Amino acid sequence: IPGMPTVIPPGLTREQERAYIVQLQIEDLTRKLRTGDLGIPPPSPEPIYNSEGKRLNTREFRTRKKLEEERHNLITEMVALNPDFKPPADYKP
Repeated sequence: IPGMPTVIPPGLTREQERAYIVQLQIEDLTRKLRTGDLGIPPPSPEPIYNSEGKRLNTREFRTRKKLEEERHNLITEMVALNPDFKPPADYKP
């Protein structure tokens, strides 16, 4: 079983159709940042530390940094796609 598909609702225009999927991904990236331990497994670069020997780059750190980046780019894409869309307060164009 390949898994559950993502379904774009019918009757939408082409623009609204790209908007839907981008908006659905934004909500999805936000949900991951707001919930769950991202330290969990989904590759491993050289470790990096502060002055106390505490590791700075972990799965949890790199992943979160990565999702935050992706969410930011998506929000940027949405703005180009939807002039009437207003980015969240935390957004910084």
